[PDB]
Amino acid sequence: DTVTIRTRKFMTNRLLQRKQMVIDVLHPGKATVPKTEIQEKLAKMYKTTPDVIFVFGFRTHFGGGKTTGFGMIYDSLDYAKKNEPKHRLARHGLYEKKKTSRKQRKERKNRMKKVRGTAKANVGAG
Amino acid sequence: MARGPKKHLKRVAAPKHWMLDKLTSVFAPRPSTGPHKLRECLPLIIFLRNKLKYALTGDEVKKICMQRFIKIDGKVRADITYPAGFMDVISIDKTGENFRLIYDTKGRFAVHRITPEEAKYKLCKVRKIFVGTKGIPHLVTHDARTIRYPDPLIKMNDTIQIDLETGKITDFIKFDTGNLCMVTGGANLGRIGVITNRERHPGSFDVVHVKDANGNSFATRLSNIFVIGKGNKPWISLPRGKGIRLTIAEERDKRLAAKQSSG
Amino acid sequence: MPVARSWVCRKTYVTPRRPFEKSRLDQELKLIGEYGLRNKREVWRVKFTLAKIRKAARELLTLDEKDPRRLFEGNALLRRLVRIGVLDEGKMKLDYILGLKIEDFLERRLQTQVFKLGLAKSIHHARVLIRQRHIRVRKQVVNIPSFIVRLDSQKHIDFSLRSPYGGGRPGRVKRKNAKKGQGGAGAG
RNA sequence: UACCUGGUUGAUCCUGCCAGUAGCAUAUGCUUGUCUCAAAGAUUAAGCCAUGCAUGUCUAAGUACGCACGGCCGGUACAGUGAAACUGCGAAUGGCUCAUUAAAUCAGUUAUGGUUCCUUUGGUCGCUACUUGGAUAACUGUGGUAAUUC
RNA sequence: GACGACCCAUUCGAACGUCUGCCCUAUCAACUUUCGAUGGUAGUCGCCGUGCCUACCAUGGUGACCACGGGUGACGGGGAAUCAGGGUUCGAUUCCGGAGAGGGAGCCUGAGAAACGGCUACCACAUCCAAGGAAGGCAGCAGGCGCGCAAAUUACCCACUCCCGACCCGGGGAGGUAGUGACGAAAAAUAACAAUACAGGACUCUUUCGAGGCCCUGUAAUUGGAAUGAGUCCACUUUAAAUCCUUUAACGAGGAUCCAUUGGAGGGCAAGUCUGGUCGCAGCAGCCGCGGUAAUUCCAGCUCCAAUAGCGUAUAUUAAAGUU
RNA sequence: CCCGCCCCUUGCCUCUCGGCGCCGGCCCGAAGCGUUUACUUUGAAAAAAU
Ligand SMILES: [Mg+2]
Ligand SMILES: [Mg+2]
Ligand SMILES: [Mg+2]
Ligand SMILES: [Mg+2]
Ligand SMILES: [Mg+2]
Ligand SMILES: [Mg+2]
Ligand SMILES: [Mg+2]
Ligand SMILES: [Mg+2]
Ligand SMILES: [Mg+2]
Ligand SMILES: [Mg+2]
Ligand SMILES: [Mg+2]
Ligand SMILES: [Mg+2]
Ligand SMILES: [Mg+2]
Ligand SMILES: [Mg+2]
Ligand SMILES: [Mg+2]
Ligand SMILES: [Mg+2]
Ligand SMILES: [Mg+2]
Ligand SMILES: [Mg+2]
Ligand SMILES: [Mg+2]
Ligand SMILES: [Mg+2]
Ligand SMILES: [Mg+2]
Ligand SMILES: [Mg+2]
Ligand SMILES: [Mg+2]
Ligand SMILES: [Mg+2]
Ligand SMILES: [Mg+2]
Ligand SMILES: [Mg+2]
Ligand SMILES: [Mg+2]
Ligand SMILES: [Mg+2]
Ligand SMILES: [Mg+2]
Ligand SMILES: [Mg+2]
Ligand SMILES: [Mg+2]
Ligand SMILES: [Mg+2]
Ligand SMILES: [Mg+2]
Ligand SMILES: [Mg+2]
Ligand SMILES: [Mg+2]
Ligand SMILES: [Mg+2]
Ligand SMILES: [Mg+2]
Ligand SMILES: [Mg+2]
Ligand SMILES: [Mg+2]
Ligand SMILES: [Mg+2]
Ligand SMILES: [Mg+2]
Ligand SMILES: [Mg+2]
Ligand SMILES: [Mg+2]
Ligand SMILES: [Mg+2]
Ligand SMILES: [Mg+2]
Ligand SMILES: [Mg+2]
Ligand SMILES: [Mg+2]
Ligand SMILES: [Mg+2]
Ligand SMILES: [Mg+2]
Ligand SMILES: [Mg+2]
Ligand SMILES: [Mg+2]
Ligand SMILES: [Mg+2]
Ligand SMILES: [Mg+2]
Ligand SMILES: [Mg+2]
Ligand SMILES: [Mg+2]
Ligand SMILES: [Mg+2]
Ligand SMILES: [Mg+2]
Ligand SMILES: [Mg+2]
Ligand SMILES: [Mg+2]
Ligand SMILES: [Mg+2]
Ligand SMILES: [Mg+2]
Ligand SMILES: [Mg+2]
Ligand SMILES: [Mg+2]
Ligand SMILES: [Mg+2]
Repeated sequence: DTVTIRTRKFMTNRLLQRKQMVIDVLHPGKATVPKTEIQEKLAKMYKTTPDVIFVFGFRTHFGGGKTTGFGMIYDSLDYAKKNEPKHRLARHGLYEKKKTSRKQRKERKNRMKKVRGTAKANVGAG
Repeated sequence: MARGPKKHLKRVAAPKHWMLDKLTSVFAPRPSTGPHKLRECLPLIIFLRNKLKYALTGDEVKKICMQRFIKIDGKVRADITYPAGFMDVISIDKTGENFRLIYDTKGRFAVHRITPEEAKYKLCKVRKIFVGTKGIPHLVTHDARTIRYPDPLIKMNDTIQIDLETGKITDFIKFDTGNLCMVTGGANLGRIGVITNRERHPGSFDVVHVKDANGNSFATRLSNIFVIGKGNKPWISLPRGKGIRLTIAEERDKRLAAKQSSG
Repeated sequence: MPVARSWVCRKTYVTPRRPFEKSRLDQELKLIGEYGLRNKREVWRVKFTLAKIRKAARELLTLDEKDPRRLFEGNALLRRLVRIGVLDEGKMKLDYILGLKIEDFLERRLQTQVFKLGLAKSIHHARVLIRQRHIRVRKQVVNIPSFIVRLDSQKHIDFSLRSPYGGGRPGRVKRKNAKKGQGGAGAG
């Protein structure tokens, strides 16, 4: 195939239970590579799993060909579940998002600020 | 308005030797109150993501520091904007490495790994001398420490080598003509040389001379001298190039000859 | 509001003071024809980047010799000029910079080298090819006709590796017509 | 780029100005394919303002008898999640505008040996006791006014 | 280990004070004082120095080196425009300092406020009413009226930078993101190339004529085939979630469109002593000047000029101005 | 055009406490500053952005 991975400025971070590096993808002729299709080749490179691997960034140059991004590879799964930002755990579902606007949260708080002892119906009856 | 103390610090107004960029966002970390001045400090957040690259965003620094990994002079600091400064000795146990904050010769801090049999003592510069209640003599160093019952020959402007588990000063270098010195203020920042002189204008900012290992001399103010050695023999370890402050016509030649464009 | 932005920007040309002057209009029109540029402004850029070099050269030449500043910055300016093929290493001194003409910065343009190194039929054909992404410098497509070619980049200019002119699928015209033989001349 | 050109006379030489000329920044007219940056209710009226939002906060570690949910049956300091409420802290930073104001404000330079300082950092902590007192909120229940974070 | 706490130091400051530094005005030449103005002694008060304020005493202090009064479309500075050399004009505006939340005044709490997203009262406005009473402050973010020559959406989100909190967890119109945007700045498309025919020159040959001819330009008819994005549009990528740009499949060019405009053509000042119309009218013209039946200047066609994704006009200002 | 010589050359003094020499005795660096300014040259010290 044309696609190829090459790492750069590798660093083994023990203070956060991961190894981080920069990723080069030499993929001429084709569109950008999907993130899924990258992370499994990193696995085969480091012999762990396509589950403790996270990748992001990935801007493509002018002219086609290369792209460069950032990648991290955790030791356990749960260390990733602790040390990752939540939205990056959401990308490949491992977390979920809730309340449907900033307005509703704001305006509930302002209605509740005008009652004492039990804020009651403003939450319990919406 | 200003009716009380401020608590934010704008990115442009921040100190220069922090070497911060311009286009991330409007603020800068604003070191918290501590033993080191606001312009002379280096917050712990700037040491872990702008220098050692260990973290990437502010939250990663916060969750590195919370796990109690980082030690500043033995103690375990959990505040990410803590003001580390000249002669402080960061220790990262989980990795097994240590550092000493010393000015690099362009006038900024740089990483300087030290051997773990050295990161047990740090130097301090005497700032005050007074006799407390009942006749006890005291001491105040540059990083706010207070030593009770010091030897009755240590005076102002001297240097003292303490231990990090006891305080309790061990050795002391006396400021006079012929000892080593590192300069910690103004134009000549991070240069080393023998003191070689001291003039005294009573009531205003006594001046001091120095002399490098290549004849170069450079005056300064006495409140900016920091003795680091008995003479020609620095007690603490030194960064590469040892405060020699080569000119730009030399910096170009070394850049060209070494051809340090890769590795 | 405070905001995380660079407002720093600058102009790169200066209009001439005499707006209708024949000695000027005919020379600039000559320079547009001989190198195939688009406006007058494409010439006033080159005039600016030369008239600004000629101020640093002069202000150095009015320092005294042996100066630190003059030495350092002169050795830096001559290096920068030599490195783009505007000056000869057999000159390498400030009193020669004042002898450079505008038609040496114009000569080092990629449009000029793509014609003069043989890859195109004319100085106008070259500007079309560059703008159509047919040419490559060193493992890198480029699309800007005004790109200035550094001295040792010179012999890298060649046709792109994804392009009809040398190892590439035929374009959307050579393919629409070869299909007219199998979709318009076989059963159509 | 250290530059001028038209205009008093029948013509000439001058003083001398009006006009042309190039940049800049506010408004406005005609016109408008691509792509990277990005200023924008200052000028007049520091004039007036409908609606929404812009400041809140809990850890192993101040106070838990809400059955609100709760497990292996027990609180025998008392489990455990924990609404509310007392307590502490913050609200004096940030944001907006340029009316005032000419030795004032502000800048560089110096001084507190003439003062105060939440917090952080280091000192300092020895001239009924196996543990004292009464009284409030949330909660239960009865209410007033058209109306309010009464 | 968490918490609290006396005092000392340190830190972040704050406050007061020294030297020098300011636009225009003489149609402002004397000003200042028991309603403290300059000084001394003792106190009051205050965080401390001090006419800061009270009692007694002295009669001083400032000015042609511009005091004092008046004006400022005056908040100061880092800086901005133009600039041979010297200078002139601007600085409400993202960094630093100051001052203010309709106008004036008084205070609670606190380490810190004379605080207005705090309270009390008067002045001016304005809302609700059962006429007893109650409530208010957008020169925060959007939005609306008004004013005017003059200025964007009642969108999204704490992911980035940082701040606050009892805090690894909550919150943030600070801040980030997208929308409107010809204020302005950078890069840059609207045609490239052959054949053929005419056109023109160096060269060859011919005494020439003439012919051969290589190098270019237009210009025609077609063509001739090739090239590529502007667009339509699957996916990946982007990001908090999206958009944009970049990366890629599929469609997408024959020129009568996938159409370049704005101002000129006497001089200054690049470009027509063409044709039709008007007749000192209508109009043009920054200035000189055009038009009275034969207009290089008006109205229009044609052609030509300058800059070009931009160009014209009004106004303030700088160089020209050795016309400060 | 750094030293000392025609009378002067950092202009002297007189010391004293502490280091530099010789074999106690004697020799030379520091303390006083040179009558004062303006000028010129060098150092120190001066936020970032522009
Ligand atoms: Mg403020
Ligand atoms: Mg205020
Ligand atoms: Mg902080
Ligand atoms: Mg006359
Ligand atoms: Mg005449
Ligand atoms: Mg004029
Ligand atoms: Mg113009
Ligand atoms: Mg943008
Ligand atoms: Mg602007
Ligand atoms: Mg206004
Ligand atoms: Mg409202
Ligand atoms: Mg709990
Ligand atoms: Mg509990
Ligand atoms: Mg409370
Ligand atoms: Mg408080
Ligand atoms: Mg605004
Ligand atoms: Mg005021
Ligand atoms: Mg005045
Ligand atoms: Mg006044
Ligand atoms: Mg003053
Ligand atoms: Mg100051
Ligand atoms: Mg001052
Ligand atoms: Mg606190
Ligand atoms: Mg303490
Ligand atoms: Mg008195
Ligand atoms: Mg007194
Ligand atoms: Mg008098
Ligand atoms: Mg008098
Ligand atoms: Mg006055
Ligand atoms: Mg001003
Ligand atoms: Mg004003
Ligand atoms: Mg200039
Ligand atoms: Mg300003
Ligand atoms: Mg104004
Ligand atoms: Mg504004
Ligand atoms: Mg400000
Ligand atoms: Mg100040
Ligand atoms: Mg108002
Ligand atoms: Mg408080
Ligand atoms: Mg107030
Ligand atoms: Mg406020
Ligand atoms: Mg209120
Ligand atoms: Mg009220
Ligand atoms: Mg308000
Ligand atoms: Mg508003
Ligand atoms: Mg209107
Ligand atoms: Mg506008
Ligand atoms: Mg309007
Ligand atoms: Mg955040
Ligand atoms: Mg949060
Ligand atoms: Mg905002
Ligand atoms: Mg533009
Ligand atoms: Mg078009
Ligand atoms: Mg495109
Ligand atoms: Mg997504
Ligand atoms: Mg036209
Ligand atoms: Mg006209
Ligand atoms: Mg005409
Ligand atoms: Mg003309
Ligand atoms: Mg002409
Ligand atoms: Mg007629
Ligand atoms: Mg006629
Ligand atoms: Mg005619
Ligand atoms: Mg002028």
